[PDB]
Amino acid sequence: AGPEIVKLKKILREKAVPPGTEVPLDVMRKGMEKVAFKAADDIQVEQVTVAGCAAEWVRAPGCQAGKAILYLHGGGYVMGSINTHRSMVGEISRASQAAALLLDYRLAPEHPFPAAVEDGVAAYRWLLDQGFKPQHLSISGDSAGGGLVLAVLVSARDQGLPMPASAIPISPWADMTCTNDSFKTRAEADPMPGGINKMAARYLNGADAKHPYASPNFANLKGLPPLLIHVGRDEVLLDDSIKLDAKAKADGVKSTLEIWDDMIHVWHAFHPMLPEGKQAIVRVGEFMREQWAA
Repeated sequence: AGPEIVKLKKILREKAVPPGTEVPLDVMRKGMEKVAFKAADDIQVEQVTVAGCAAEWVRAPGCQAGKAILYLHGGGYVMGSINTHRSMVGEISRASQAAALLLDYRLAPEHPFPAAVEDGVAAYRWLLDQGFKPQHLSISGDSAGGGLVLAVLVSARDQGLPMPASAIPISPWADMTCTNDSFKTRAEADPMPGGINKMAARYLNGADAKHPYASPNFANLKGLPPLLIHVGRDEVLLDDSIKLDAKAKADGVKSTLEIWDDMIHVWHAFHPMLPEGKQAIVRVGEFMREQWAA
């Protein structure tokens, strides 16, 4: 275990609010903004509006003409923003040599399920309409956002939309039931959750937690593009990625599950201090480029 992940796990354990104190949503949202990493000075950003949502084109240097990534941020379907993800998305854009469309999709509880999925699908549609070819496209996201990558793909497929060249969910939350064994077995190692149940409750607002667009681990994934699934060994969401990979394989989809030793939830986000975060970002990008060369 690198000295950085040890130092980071310690820092995160010190920061965390104790088991089952209830942090108000607006407090959680402000907290996340306030501690957001600043994107590198060479990331260029352009504000756009897409599907009635704020968005930024986020462009590292080296980006190729005609390529784009639809990026779906994490935050449990209740928090997160363009601002909280711009740093990490800039790096992914760097690694992939493609611009990213970073979407401020609708959040719960103000906009419950399925609003987020409507927004991702419509953004994908908007990309297609702008003239990006599906083979020049990828979709990626982290956490809630990683589940939403999959939900958008299934929904788009159902609506006759063509599939992109790849999708890359990062530590996806693909099952709203939160019944997976790893919530028990990986809980001590995972410094990043009745908290997550409140998030599901707020997003679902009474909807079936097994609805395929909420919980794509229960979805028919037949026809989906090649997948890279990144997940940390030390996270409560491990089984989400493992079962996602199973479902994908069974449904005929090319899937690559990478379980990173010692890593925590969306460890990519800590790329400034974590060499493994930088490495996993580079890997994300190489895979997008592999699939665009195919």
